[PDB]
Amino acid sequence: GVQLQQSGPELVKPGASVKMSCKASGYSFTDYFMHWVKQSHGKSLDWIGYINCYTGATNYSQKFKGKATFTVDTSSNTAYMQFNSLTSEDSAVYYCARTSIGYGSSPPFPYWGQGTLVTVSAAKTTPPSVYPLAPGSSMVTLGCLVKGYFPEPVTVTWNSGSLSSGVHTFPAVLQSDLYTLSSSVTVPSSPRPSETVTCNVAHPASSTKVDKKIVPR
Amino acid sequence: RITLKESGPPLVKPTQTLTLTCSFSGFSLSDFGVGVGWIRQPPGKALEWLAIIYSDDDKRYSPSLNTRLTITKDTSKNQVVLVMTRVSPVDTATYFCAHRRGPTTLFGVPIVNAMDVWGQGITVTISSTSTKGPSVFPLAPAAALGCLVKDYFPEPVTVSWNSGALTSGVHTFPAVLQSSGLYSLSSVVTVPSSSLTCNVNHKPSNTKVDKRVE
Amino acid sequence: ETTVTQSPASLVTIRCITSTDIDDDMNWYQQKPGEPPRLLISDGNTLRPGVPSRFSSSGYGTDFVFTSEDVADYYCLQSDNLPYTFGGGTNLRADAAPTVSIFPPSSEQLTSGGASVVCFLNNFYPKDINVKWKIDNGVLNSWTDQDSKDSTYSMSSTLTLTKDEYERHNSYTCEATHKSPIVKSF
Amino acid sequence: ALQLTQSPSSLSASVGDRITITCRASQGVTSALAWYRQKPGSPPQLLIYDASSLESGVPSRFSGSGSGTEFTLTISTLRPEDFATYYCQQLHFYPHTFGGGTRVDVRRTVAAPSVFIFPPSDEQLKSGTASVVCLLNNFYPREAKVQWKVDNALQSGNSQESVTEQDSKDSTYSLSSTLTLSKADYEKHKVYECEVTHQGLSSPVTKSFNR
Repeated sequence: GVQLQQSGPELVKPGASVKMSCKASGYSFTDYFMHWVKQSHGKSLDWIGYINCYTGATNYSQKFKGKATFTVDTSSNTAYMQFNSLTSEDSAVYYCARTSIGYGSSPPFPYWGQGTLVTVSAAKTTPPSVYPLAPGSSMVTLGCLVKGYFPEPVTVTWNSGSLSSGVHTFPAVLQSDLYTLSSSVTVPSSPRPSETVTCNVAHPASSTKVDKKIVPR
Repeated sequence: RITLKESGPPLVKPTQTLTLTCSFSGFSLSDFGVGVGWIRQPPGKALEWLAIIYSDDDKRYSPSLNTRLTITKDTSKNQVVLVMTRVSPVDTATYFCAHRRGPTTLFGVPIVNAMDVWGQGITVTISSTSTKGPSVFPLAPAAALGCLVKDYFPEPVTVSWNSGALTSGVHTFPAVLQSSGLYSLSSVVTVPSSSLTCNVNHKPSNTKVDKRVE
Repeated sequence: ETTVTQSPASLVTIRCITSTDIDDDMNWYQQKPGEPPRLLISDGNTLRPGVPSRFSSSGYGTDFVFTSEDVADYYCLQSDNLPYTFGGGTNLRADAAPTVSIFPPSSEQLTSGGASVVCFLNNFYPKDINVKWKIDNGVLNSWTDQDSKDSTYSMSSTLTLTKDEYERHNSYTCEATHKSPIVKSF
Repeated sequence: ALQLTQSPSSLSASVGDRITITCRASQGVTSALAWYRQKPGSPPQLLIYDASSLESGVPSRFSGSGSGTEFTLTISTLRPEDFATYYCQQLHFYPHTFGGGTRVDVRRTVAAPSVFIFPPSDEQLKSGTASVVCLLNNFYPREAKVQWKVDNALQSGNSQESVTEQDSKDSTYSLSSTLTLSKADYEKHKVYECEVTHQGLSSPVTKSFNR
């Protein structure tokens, strides 16, 4: 099965440069073209350009020119993208999509990559403070409060993925250069306190990964 | 009357890039639903569809060359350029550029299944080999005999007998590409046993040889 | 350029008119939350093999058309000429009462001089909901995308007070006014 | 990828005859098929488009039917010029794949070839390389193979061959083989043979010589 594996999240200060990858699998790398699409927080979809994957030939959008620089590596079936002079408007999700056979360098884009998140700012990366949310003295809702962290993203699971039902993880919000996120989990009023319930929140940016057991008050 | 003509380098070295142009008249890429595609044909092989471009600038390339072929049109100059990068010995063949009729319109709306007009075809040879004259060896013994135009490059090479006096029974087979990257053909002639010179000429290497066969 | 305009941007039939005329070079992508877009249709309405028949891409020239697991943003893509341009896109049940839940500050937070009181309002419909933080500004609200199973919504209100600020009051409430306001306190 | 297998690939016919060519596609192709008639030197020529529609200025002996996954090109009365190769192209999907081709030659009584073996002439040996060419002259059908032997040592991979175009009169064929061996290797061995196998031969014929 075709698969475009995009590098993890990044965080750079304005004017700094970032380079992201896009490793392919399940198909002949050098037979297609790889494009790079940008998607602002707002949910737009800008075209950055494409790469040949075989000859290395490239083409950009007069808008991203000079700023974006595509690169390709045949030995590792990997596509790269160099971003320079980054502003706050660059803080978006960058994708890499492969073309269809016969169309050449033009779309459609049958396959897309994970998607790389990029945050540009001078704010210092701060680890999150996870707080357990136990009901104040048939279904019982519990949760965790991930406060004061930077930058995005943050992975929060329950019982290491065990609990997947009745789980609601809300979008982080900004408190002046610092995020705050929460997550709730509904479970029948029996596996708790009887059985253990824990939230697993990870902040890659700071390599932080803490578990918090929700005990009664 | 529609006309088409392929133009470009008759010879190219491996890895380099080949650029073929299709000159035409009798219609314009301004015409609706009209396209111009390319069809390649290796020596003694079947036809292979390469690509095709339309008035609307649409383009489609053979899955095999999806990243080596680039088709462009010059609506003005009435031309259609095709660029093939990283060429190899497997790309030597005759390239034809045909025209595809357009869909019947109705006030400008389509309401085509073939390449009605073709070109003359241009022969291209992808090789690194250098030009050199052919060696002529005799094929001494109805009765048969002939000459072996050896190790030459590139095609073609004209061969006649006795300044033309001979024809009956002469068989000049098509050259073969040797491992050397050079060619080699044999021109025989069958005549009466009781009846007991090949005029070889290699244009490029200006190698003209009229050997005798005893 | 080829300014592509989608319509509506929220609300099935979608529209996408372009600044320039072209072939049927207009793709359609479906994008669900947390993941990349999915190819649905290519140049000249060609449903990507493996996609429901419920999808079709009528249209040609400049005016194109597109007609619980379809909740996502749909985007048009012009495959004509550079720069390849997308559109503004457009995101796509029985009313349900919000299951509110109030949570007092954690011992760990209080130890840091902080104190936040959370209020979860899950699986409700529609999204239009009003929360009232009544004790005896400083609040945060976050809404989740429409559930791709029960098509319900959910939000969490976080009232943030100081350690002392929280200690001089022994009654916190977060009333939820949704289509009598649901009260819940401690 | 899609495939267009033409059937037959080669056939024998006579002037003023009736023949039929088929074009099978691995996948549906509506009526987006065309047939071309190509003759050496000149580019292919469109005969029938849209599967049934007959091109402009094209004879009537050319008829086209079929639809879906199989079509057929029928020639009522085979004229002379009609002796060539025919291809079929589908234009429903991309690429617009062409057919393998079908060889339409002239049907004529069997004709065993005349094998002539030619040893490597000196002058050439004076360059380290030796060439041993074998000649099959005026035979039929075009199907025939050559097998080289060096002291009863079946050679393989070190021999190329070429075939001529059916004679405009003889309507026959001729093959030219060539056994290339280094002078050194040549010198050692002595019995060089060229065994030709062809329909028109009750048994394989073998022409040989000694250094």
